[PDB]
Amino acid sequence: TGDLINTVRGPIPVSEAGFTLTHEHICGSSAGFLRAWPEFFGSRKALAEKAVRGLRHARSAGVQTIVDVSTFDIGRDVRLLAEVSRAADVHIVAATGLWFDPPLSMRMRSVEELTQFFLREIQHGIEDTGIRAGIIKVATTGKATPFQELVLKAAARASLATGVPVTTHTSASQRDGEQQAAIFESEGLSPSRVCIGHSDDTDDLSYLTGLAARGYLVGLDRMPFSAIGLEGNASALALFGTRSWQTRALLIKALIDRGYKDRILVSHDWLFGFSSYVTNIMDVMDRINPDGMAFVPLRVIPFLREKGVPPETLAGVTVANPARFLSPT
Amino acid sequence: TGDLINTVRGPIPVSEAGFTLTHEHICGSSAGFLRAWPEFFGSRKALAEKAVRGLRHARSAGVQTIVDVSTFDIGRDVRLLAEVSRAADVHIVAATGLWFDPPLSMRMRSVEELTQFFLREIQHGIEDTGIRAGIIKVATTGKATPFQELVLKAAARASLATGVPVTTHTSASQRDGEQQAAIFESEGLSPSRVCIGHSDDTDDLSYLTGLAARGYLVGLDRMPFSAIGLEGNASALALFGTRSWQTRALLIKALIDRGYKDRILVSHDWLFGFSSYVTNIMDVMDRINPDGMAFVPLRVIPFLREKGVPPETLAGVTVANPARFLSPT
Ligand SMILES: [Co+2]
Ligand SMILES: [Co+2]
Ligand SMILES: [Co+2]
Ligand SMILES: [Co+2]
Repeated sequence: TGDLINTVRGPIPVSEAGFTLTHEHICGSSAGFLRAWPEFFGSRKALAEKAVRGLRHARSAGVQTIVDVSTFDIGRDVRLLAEVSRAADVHIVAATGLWFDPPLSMRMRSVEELTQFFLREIQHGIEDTGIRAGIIKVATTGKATPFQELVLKAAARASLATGVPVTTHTSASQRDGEQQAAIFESEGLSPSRVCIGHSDDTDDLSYLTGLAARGYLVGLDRMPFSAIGLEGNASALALFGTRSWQTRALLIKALIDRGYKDRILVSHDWLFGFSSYVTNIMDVMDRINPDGMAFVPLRVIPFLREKGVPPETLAGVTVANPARFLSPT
Repeated sequence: TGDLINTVRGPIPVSEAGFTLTHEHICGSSAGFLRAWPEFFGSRKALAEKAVRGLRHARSAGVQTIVDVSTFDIGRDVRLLAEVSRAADVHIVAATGLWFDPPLSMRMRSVEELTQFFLREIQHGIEDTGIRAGIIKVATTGKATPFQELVLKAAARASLATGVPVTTHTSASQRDGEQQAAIFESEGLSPSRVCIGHSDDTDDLSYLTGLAARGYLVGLDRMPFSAIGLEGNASALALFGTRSWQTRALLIKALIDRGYKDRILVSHDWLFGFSSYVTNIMDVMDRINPDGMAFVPLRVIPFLREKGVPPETLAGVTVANPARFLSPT
């Protein structure tokens, strides 16, 4: 009791986070896009209603909290998050940071300037809303660009000043986590404040256990993503991969079997609208996974239980790990 | 009489546009940036007050209308435009289109989809404001990227459907106007609906008269830009160039002397905030040109008169040409 996390509806006790999905999105978009072209998603109203239905379904499956890791450049709309959070009765933690699509007004900034931006969103509020970010999202896609080095350093500095955790996008197959870890540590950030995400996009357990041994959280956060059965759809193939959800889920068991149960975070990287990729990618995704953000509790957790993972361990991963991670420290 | 142009304060008669600067900005930024980080500009209030002072000064010098060619990806804020337009009593024509910093949500779009977006902003309104664009801004920086080819085609289609003109950013030294012209003509767009901009960034009159002979408007729109005296400032050097304003202004006379007075549009490409480049570039610019958007009427027009250009010709360039260009056709 006593520790607090900021959500889009205000502060909540850490102990009320409960079953938490730590890498999710209401909408994958771009800054200003939902405002300028809402008809892309049918309408803003259609998008919100779809998100409320999806979050209610996740709620019914036992999900109490999601962390929406949409940054500024993912077109995070904190009013949308608040509306759908309220309607579905699911907590949503908003993010600051920058993903891999920053515009020039961000790309021209120094580490100091980026630190001030991230601190604004954490300490003051996002835009004019007073809604505070509870996490900092960063990204590389292979070796960090010079700008990305600054973003990661600014993320570490903002984390150190606020206790708010950092979570990352990687190209898992390129083992980005190792360089991200080196940059974060160069700023004196504790590995326990860091989740190396999209880590289930690889089966390289040497890479994954290397990180977990150093105290990093390992985000196995793309559980439902697979283009098996869709190999003729080139865009779906490129984004989803050819590994099954069971193959992804097996990595959760693999880490637990190797002593790293306390270092795992599990999620879907799901969304209810998606404008930053090919048109109608949302229809493809909805066909593959109509369960949306209930997929983890309905499919993954029972798979693991049937493979012999004890319920206390499963509770530790889905409840205790996100609580420790999100609790500002 | 009778013909109308849309401004941020609503429709105005074409004949009331008067002395018009056809390539200008209130603020050079990025989508969502002013909303998320207004302190970058001191505050939104500081930015608006600065813009009102600048536009009042341009007004006192005889400027009646500016065309703000800020697109979505330049972080156009149509409420800001309306506020400052109203306070300074200067008409402002807003833009649709895309510049050279589109986010992924735009970059993944087809020509058809981009056409619908541009048509929304022209025919329905920008965001939820009902403010309609009166011009379509596009950009290349050398040879068009595949995406830029789509943007230019979508611009032509939107122009053909609405009569609204198209205006371009070029890398003038690379003669981008020739390819832009070829793409526009491939869509059956009339050259009289097109301004090839930043054309005063080059002294290649073979290139410029080539375009003017085909019926294109030639935008000599960076009049005050020079890093002469600043050669030690690398960023200012790269963006401003080493040619004097008088050298730029001489191109207006050169085109008039070659029979092309009706094909010239003159502007500054000025702004009152600038986040898409190096920090404090606005301070450098304000030192070079404290006259801001009054520079053309105070310095350029008298220079031309003293070089023998008749007042009727100068009136034709600054009043009749923008009227014909902006009048939907
Ligand atoms: Co990602
Ligand atoms: Co994501
Ligand atoms: Co330009
Ligand atoms: Co411009």
